[PDB]
Amino acid sequence: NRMKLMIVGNTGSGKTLLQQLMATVGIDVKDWPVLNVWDFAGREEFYSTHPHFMTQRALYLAVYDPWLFPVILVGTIRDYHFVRKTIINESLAVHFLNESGVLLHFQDPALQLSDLYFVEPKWLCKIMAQILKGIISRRDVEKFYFKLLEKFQIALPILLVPSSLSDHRPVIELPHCENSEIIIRLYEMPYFPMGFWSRLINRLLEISPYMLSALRPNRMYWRQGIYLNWSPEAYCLVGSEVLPESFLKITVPSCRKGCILLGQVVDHIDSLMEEWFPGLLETLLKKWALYSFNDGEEHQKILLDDLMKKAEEGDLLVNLTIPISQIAPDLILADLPRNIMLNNDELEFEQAPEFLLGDGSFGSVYRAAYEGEEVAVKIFNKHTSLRLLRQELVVLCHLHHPSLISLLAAGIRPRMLVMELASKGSLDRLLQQDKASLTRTLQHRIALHVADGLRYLHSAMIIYRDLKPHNVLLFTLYPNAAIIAKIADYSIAQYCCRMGIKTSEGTPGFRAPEVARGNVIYNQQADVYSFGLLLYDILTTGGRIVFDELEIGKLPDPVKEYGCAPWPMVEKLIKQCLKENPQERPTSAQVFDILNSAELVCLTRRILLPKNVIVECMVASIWLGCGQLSFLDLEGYTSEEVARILCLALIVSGTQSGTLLVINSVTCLYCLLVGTADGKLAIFPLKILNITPLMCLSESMWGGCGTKIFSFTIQKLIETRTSQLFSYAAFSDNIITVVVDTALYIAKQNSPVVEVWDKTEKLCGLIDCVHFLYSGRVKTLCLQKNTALWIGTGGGHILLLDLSTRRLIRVIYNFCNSVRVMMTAQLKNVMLVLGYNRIQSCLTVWDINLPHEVQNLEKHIEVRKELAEKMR
Amino acid sequence: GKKLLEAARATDEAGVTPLHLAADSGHLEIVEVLLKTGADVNAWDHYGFTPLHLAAHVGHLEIVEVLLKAGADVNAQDHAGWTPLHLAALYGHLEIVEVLLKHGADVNAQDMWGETPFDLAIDNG
Ligand SMILES: C[C@@H]1CN(c2cc(-c3n[nH]c4ccc(OC5(C)CC5)cc34)ncn2)C[C@H](C)O1
Ligand SMILES: Nc1nc2c(ncn2[C@@H]2O[C@H](COP(=O)(O)OP(=O)(O)O)[C@@H](O)[C@H]2O)c(=O)[nH]1
Repeated sequence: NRMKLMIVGNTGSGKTLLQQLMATVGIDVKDWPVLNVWDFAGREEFYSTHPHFMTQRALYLAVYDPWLFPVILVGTIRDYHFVRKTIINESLAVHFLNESGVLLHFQDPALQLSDLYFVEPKWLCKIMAQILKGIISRRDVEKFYFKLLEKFQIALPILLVPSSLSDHRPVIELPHCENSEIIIRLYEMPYFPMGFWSRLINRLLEISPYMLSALRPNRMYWRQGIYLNWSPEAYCLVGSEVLPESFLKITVPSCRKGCILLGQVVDHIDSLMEEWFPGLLETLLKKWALYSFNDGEEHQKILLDDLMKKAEEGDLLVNLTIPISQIAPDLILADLPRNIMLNNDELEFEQAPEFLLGDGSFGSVYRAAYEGEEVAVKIFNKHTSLRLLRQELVVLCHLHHPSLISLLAAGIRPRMLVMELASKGSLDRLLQQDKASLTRTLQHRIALHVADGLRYLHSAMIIYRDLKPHNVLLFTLYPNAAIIAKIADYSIAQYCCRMGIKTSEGTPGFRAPEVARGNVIYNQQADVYSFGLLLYDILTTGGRIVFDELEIGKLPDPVKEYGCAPWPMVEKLIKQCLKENPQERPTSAQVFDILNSAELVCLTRRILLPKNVIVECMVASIWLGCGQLSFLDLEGYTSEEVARILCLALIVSGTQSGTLLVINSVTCLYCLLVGTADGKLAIFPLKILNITPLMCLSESMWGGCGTKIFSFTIQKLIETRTSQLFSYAAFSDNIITVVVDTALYIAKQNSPVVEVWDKTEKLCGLIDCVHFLYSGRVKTLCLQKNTALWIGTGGGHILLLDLSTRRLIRVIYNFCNSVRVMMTAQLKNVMLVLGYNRIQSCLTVWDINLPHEVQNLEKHIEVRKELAEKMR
Repeated sequence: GKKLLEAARATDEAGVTPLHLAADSGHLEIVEVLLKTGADVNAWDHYGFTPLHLAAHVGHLEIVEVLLKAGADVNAQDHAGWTPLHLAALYGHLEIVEVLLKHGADVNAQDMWGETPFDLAIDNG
């Protein structure tokens, strides 16, 4: 049984007391039998990092000649003493070791150090303090690790080192010194929490480029203030002042840009206090507004709550009269872009249950009309505040994306927040009710748009935290539309800078495992698990929705449990999104990149055959080859020896011996046609058309025996060796496949060139499969009706070339290692691709609309990109 | 201008040198006069082949000897990771196989699929 014992107090108090119990830098950690003491430093420079080393198991001694934000007080509150028996009397796997004090470790994803355990915690406390006119560069302290320096609010990257800065405030003579020219906001606290000014300064020099617009202002710091300066008409002076209490003073010009800056600064200060110092808001903190009726007297102060009550009715302050928009332009939304401003005469709504659209845990969304068009209005509940509306407007303003809901006008009198109306409702209703309209294209588009919205939100330094099908709204069910799905309900959306987020919010069953822990400082990666859950729901339609315990993740496979059609590259994405480690999950941009591919959409099946099985041919239930014969049910494998086997045609088989059999050296069977290695062409024995090895046959009658093309009774013996003038004679001199639509597309043994011949019996062009592209040698050729030519190369690449312009549509990535045989079958027209992995046989089923889907997806992405550009 | 490539047939977009065409077409005199001119015997095109590769592919052992006396690379890997041994054993060129292994040929070269020259010699007689 051991526990810590903190000895805290001001500098010079005597913490000369611990030694008898048996100026320090950082924290002194010793042992005292059992109790491991933690002697803190009373000098102000370490106060910022002092809170990071305070726990509940300890036995804090307050030594006096802030900290309190089993404590006993000793002079040099469960007890009081003046100066060992009292301490003993009053004192009566990896995570548990941290509390004891054997070693320190932080499992929170924000610090990004969950894979580094350091023993001897006393070393870290000393090292965090040896670095401390406070300003230094990286090379200055390298000669006397930098991931901990910025993660403890000790050396911010600009390195500021907010501590040890000049305590003396300079003589800052602002412009617009008159009362009617500046707005002053006062925060009064009994004391400044430790690290409060460091955290505030760090937050303020991270939004400065975006506080007005991206333009950087001029900045000054004195460890208890910061002056941001864009122009004489756009500045902000946030600093500490005195009058027995602690005052935080904010000064801005009394103009449009000044009001905008004041709104941004108060919003960020409020969010900072909510996230990191909730004790002040439990009230200890008083907020005042400074006003003067004339421009000749001292300022008078009114509490922000009284001013809010007065602004609830009318926008004027009476004694002499001042408009509230120049005292507190943040209570009434005067700092807002002013294009989204309510026009209550132009709004008609009734707030009835039949017009209800949903709920948002802080207000109800209703159907309404605003400016003569159908809209959605989120009436805020009577137990709410202006803070909730302002932090929703934080995202609903300044952020415009095609995948994010659009705001039109906002009010304060009813706190209304008029938005745009989704034409088709939410995705939850579609999943639970309209199960037949969810085509694969619509599912992919919904996923793509949600991923795009998440990516933009994350890029805008915002975490969503509530991603469910209820928050996804559908504007159309037509798959070829630019806007289909959007994201709404930003009630719990909060700023997420490079400091993490502590409060745990989110609907159970739709949140990442770390958030549900409730004691971790997480980041924007918590939304990736929510997106993975949403993708699982879309793939399974109703699924698990129609809970929380097994998603924090023990989810089954989507296909077997709910009987949904297989969706390869979507199940894989779900698996890598549903990772217990946030660092292993892809980002939102990476998720959008993974989803943005037509190979994901058009890959219908992927069947893995047993290992060490080699396939030579296949026909469509799909009969397989290998003397040995196989069969597959498009899954089930049945194999037995019957004779190798070279060609199949239904079921007639062909072996490399001259024996053909039917089950209820031949090289080509077509439908009956027989092609041997000598040149003979049998008919099924009606006749023989003996002509070295005949391996090709096509009709759209065409074929090829050796290096020559025939037709049939042989019509046109088109000799094709005479092409060495173009490409190598090695390539020019046997034909692998013959494909004809209007010309003769010919592939040859180990030849990366697909010859084109006219059916004038002359060459019309060469197709280089290595120019488009790793072995580019052609193995298979396939034709799609007036759409494209499918080329299976020696590697795992499939080239889609337009039949008209010979242009490349797409090179299908290496799904497997070598395309063996490719054909089109009737499963829904599909293309059957047989590949290798050298030896693992590899069968893949592709939708026949792969080129069209590639073109549609690229056009869709370009259209959405132009829409996103036009939004801003 | 690039009007010499056709002469050897009877660089470029692919990157074909007239020495490549001379070796492939079966012309030994053009190869001999090109070596005297000071051409490149280890020049790779888009396909990744070298004059020895084409010479082994067609099956002209005399051209193989001429390019092996000029100081070529006996074991060179194309885009598919193939060496002249694979091309010589794939088309049944026993004399070229014997000639190649006398200048330091790697008989255990693994292509991008993992096959050795013996594999291609056994899978195609
Ligand atoms: C079926 C019916 C339902 N409908 C809707 C619309 C909406 C909706 N629209 N705009 C919104 C903006 C915000 C919003 O915040 C949510 C996500 C908190 C509910 C909902 C909507 N949400 C459900 N249903 C639209 C009509 C035509 O169709
Ligand atoms: N005369 C006198 N000096 C004291 C007494 N208690 C503490 N001190 C002095 O106060 C200093 C204590 O420093 P300390 O608190 O350990 O530094 P800190 O840990 O950085 O706050 C010592 O140097 C002592 O000389 C006392 O009772 N009498």
